[PDB]
Amino acid sequence: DDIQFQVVVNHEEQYSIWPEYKEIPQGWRAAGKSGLKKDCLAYIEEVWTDMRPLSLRQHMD
Repeated sequence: DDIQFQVVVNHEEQYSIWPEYKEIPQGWRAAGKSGLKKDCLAYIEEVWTDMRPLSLRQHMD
């Protein structure tokens, strides 16, 4: 850690980390957490508990 990351989320409500210094790629947006890698990873673990893509949840539920 020395690099600030942002947690990013796509339209399927899947999460990744992305360096703050880079432009967020098309199809992704800020998910509401910036920080060191470990803190971003902790956040994703906290919030991503149903790992089915959103469209799969919609089809199954």
